[PDB]
Amino acid sequence: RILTTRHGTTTSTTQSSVGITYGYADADSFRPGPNTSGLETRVEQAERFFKEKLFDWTSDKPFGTLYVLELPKDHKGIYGYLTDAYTYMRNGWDVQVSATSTQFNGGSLLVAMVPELCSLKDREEFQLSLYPHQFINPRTNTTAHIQVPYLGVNRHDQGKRHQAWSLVVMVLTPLTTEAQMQSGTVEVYANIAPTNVFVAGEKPAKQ
Amino acid sequence: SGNTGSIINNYYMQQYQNSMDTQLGDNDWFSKLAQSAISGLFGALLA
Amino acid sequence: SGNTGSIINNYYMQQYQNSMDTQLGDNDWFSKLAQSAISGLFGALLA
Amino acid sequence: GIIPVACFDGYGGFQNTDPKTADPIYGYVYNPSRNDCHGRYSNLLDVAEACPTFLNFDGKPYVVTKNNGDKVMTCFDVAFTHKVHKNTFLAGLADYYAQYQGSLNYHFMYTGPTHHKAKFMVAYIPPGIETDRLPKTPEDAAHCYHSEWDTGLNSQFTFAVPYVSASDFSYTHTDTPAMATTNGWVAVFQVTDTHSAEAAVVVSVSAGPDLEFRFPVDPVRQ
Amino acid sequence: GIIPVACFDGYGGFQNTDPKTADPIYGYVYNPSRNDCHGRYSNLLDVAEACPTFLNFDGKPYVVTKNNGDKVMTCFDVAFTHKVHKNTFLAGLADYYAQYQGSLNYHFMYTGPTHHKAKFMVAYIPPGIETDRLPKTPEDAAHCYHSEWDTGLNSQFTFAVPYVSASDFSYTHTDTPAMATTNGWVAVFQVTDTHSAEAAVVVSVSAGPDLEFRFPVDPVRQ
Amino acid sequence: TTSSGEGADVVTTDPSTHGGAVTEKKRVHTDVAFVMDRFTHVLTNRTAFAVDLMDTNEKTLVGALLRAATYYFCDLEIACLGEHERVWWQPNGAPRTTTLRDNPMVFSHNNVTRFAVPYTAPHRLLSTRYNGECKYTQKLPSTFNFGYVTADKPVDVYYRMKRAELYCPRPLLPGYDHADRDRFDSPIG
Amino acid sequence: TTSSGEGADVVTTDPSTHGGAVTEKKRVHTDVAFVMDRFTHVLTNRTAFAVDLMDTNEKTLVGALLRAATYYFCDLEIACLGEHERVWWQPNGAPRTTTLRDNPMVFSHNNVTRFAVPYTAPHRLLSTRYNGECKYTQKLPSTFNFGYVTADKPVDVYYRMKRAELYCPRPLLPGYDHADRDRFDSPIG
Repeated sequence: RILTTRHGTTTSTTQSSVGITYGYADADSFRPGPNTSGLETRVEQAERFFKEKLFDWTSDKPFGTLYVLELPKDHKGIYGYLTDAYTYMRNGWDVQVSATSTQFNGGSLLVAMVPELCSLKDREEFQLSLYPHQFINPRTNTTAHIQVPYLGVNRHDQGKRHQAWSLVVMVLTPLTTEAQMQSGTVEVYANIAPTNVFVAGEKPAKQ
Repeated sequence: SGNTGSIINNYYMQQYQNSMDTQLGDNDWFSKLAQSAISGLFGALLA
Repeated sequence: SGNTGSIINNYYMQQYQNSMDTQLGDNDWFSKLAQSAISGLFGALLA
Repeated sequence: GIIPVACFDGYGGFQNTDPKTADPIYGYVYNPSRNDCHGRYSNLLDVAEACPTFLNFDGKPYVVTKNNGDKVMTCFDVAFTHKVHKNTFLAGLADYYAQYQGSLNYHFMYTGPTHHKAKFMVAYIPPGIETDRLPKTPEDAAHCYHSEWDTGLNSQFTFAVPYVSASDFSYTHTDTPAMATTNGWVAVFQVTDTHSAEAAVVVSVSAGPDLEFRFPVDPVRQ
Repeated sequence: GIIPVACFDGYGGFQNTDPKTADPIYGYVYNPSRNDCHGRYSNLLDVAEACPTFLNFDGKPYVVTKNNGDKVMTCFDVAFTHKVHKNTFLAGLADYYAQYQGSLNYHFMYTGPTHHKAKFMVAYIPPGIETDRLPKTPEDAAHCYHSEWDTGLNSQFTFAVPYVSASDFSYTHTDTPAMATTNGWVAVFQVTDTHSAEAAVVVSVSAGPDLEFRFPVDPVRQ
Repeated sequence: TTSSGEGADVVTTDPSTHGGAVTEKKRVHTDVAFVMDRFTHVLTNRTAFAVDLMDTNEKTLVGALLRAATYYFCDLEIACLGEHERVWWQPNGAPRTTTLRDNPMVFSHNNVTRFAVPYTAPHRLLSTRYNGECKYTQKLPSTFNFGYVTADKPVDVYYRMKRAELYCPRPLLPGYDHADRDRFDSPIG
Repeated sequence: TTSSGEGADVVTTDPSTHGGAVTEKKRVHTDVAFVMDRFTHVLTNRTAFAVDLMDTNEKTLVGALLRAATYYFCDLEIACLGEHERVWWQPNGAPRTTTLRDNPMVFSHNNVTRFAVPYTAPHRLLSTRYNGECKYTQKLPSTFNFGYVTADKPVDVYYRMKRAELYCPRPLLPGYDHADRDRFDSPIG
């Protein structure tokens, strides 16, 4: 089940892939709108992988433990420059999550993308599968690969400020290590890249 | 369309009764998602 | 014409509802003026 | 010359569900184009089918595998008001609609270690007329419409629960006086009683292809 | 035999914007012919496009060229409520309409002596998310969507201000709580700082080809 | 886009000059025939009155846009409100009388009285302003009206311009004053 | 019907696996356009109010299903009740004023006032929830509304979604609590 995803010069092989999970649309497809008057310009270089640790995942953590990750997040790359140079901006995310572990470990993650969450009520977690999602079972895959189009009330999300997508990872079942190999902690990384970025309304350079 | 219906038709012009839509030129998902389902039994069915 | 509209039509005859117009026989300007505008860039455009 | 007409009593009162539309104020508004606005769903049962949601087993969706006998990991009603369904999207959708028919689907995803192995069976018990019971061993549940699966490379197992009832539709809400279920039980036996140790089976539910709600209602809660 | 009919509640109240027309009194009036009555305008945006009106720079439409540094002859919001637009026909027309979209046009007519020469640049600053700023030198404003012109035989220069915003339409009136503009600034730098002496640049504004107002409103003033 | 401005030639450049396309919009709410066609409030608690159309408040949409035009043509629709039995309407040029008979008349229905007044004034066009020897180095004549309504009891009155045709544009001004702040800043619901 | 669950592939098996046929049903009452189209009660004894559609009670059918969706599009129909002479309606983005004139207005007929409000908000879609820097490790902006109604006297209010289009599903929850008994058990007429 090998799968190799490249964006820009960056690549990401994975041999435990269970397949891409498209959310809400088979493919992101921008169309020009009245609101930018055609001044918008696509930028090739923004579309690259960048990665960040989410959490160590121990057996100590019970059901329903959450780890949200607001997107876009602050970043040192070109994408983090465009939030400073250009005001209005548009992108559709492509996200991997990886929780490498011995297959003798037992447990499961529910990684999912929630559009525009302000808060997530305690009762509400069971419903979380309505959102685009995949499961991380150590006995099977160690890699999830969600892919979503830009979503929002506005065709161009304001730079910074509003965050359309948030990457939530829930501990669907507690980790178990009956082999007692330790193991123990299982680090969970994410490997995220923008797709089909567009920018409009350049603003004066800092300072 | 929706919970509306009459043998006749609305007295006022469509321009007055409802906001007009505009194409992006000078869609449904969960139907397709539900139709993507594989009810076919996995493995070698027998008997 | 104007903010009026119905699938049907006005019950009374046009002679009763509105004053009839008369031709001077036994027009619009600012449309033309706005259409006279020259958006074409002046001088030798380059790049 | 005036057209005769006769206004009637009992007609023309305000109705919150009437087909007829209201008289317009503004005209010629043009809404912004919604082209390429992804994710629209035209019917709630579609999202009910494509998006399974987890059951409430004492606050935790999974059932733990156990060493002591018992063997009945769960034994819950096929009724939307039951506490197990309380977090599910279907119970929340059918909290409003008055009646239904058609099969449910239950997804069982094993989650334990790859070396750990287990065998399970689920059984659907038709409504009684049952003095209790319900059967507490797999040998007893074998007689019922059941299915049985062992863990392997393919973790998930989808058991479909048939709609068997005397009436073409059955109430979603449970009537206050009842000493027995009107839609029947379902139970999820483990079948070997030697498990060192723990393991877990995530459980979820989603509407079947043929399920159908009818009559919206807006009950006062509580 | 009488036709049944049901009068409804909530209908038939007096409405000041209703499509339906009133019952006639007189008939067969014949209005005098209006042939060869010149100057009719069928739409207000036409007169808004063909007839630019002057801006209010402290009571005087022109900006004076100046010797001391500064260089920012003007730096005003692209918003109709701004004091600069206060005398303009567009601010007075959009005082009524609730929303708009589309580009504005600003005309800059140099008025100084034929031997006097100058160079200017205008720049459009997108809405922020700006801690201020705004840039006070041309080198700083160069990064922004700008244009630059020097005086010559052809005096007038027409700079078009793009409609760049997240929403398809944007309010004409400014909401009471705001610490920053929602439609962005525009600024008109001189670019040499040696001008003996005076000179002046008349400024005016007129709606662009694609500008569009929507929703008439009649706000109570004050 | 340099061009001589002295000739007062029309110039309208789209952002295309900077590479941004802009499709033409077909505006409808800016249209005269659509905007002017509304029941503007004009006057309160008044019995007899001339149906002069300049009685409209100048801050209202219809009145302001009406004063944005020098000449105008309109069929009219009057709508009285408030308790009254009936409303008479004398066509333009009819002699004034304290009593009325046989002149066109409308009884109220649920304290509302709507009816359509045909354009009546002899002039081929009315005007919002009239230079009658009012020369200055720094009022409209009575013939400019649609009639003369009288009500049995004092009533609120509404006018609704129909088939409106405005001629020869005149300035619009915003009604609001900016006070100390150069940006007016107003509340929005 | 074993299948990998990690890929979150949709799976829907009918009882055919056990030899029982099940014909597809063509559900209509589950349909969005049909369900959302009703006069949900929203608020009582209130004069002026914004026509924010999130004022709907969350336990009502329309409000709950409305919160089951992240984005939505609706023409609207308002129906006021209770004694009042008239109801004004300011379109979205119009400045607030204590007095009102010439703004669209409807007199009551038998103490009921129904009228259709066109979708007005500039955004191509509204949303029931909006992540405006509300990050957390554990309110919607004013532009999201259909207008601003004011009544002459306080009135009950109803909203009726029209041409409803819900986007991006969100969780529904039952309102009832089971208390001591795991099965909720409720009375039926």
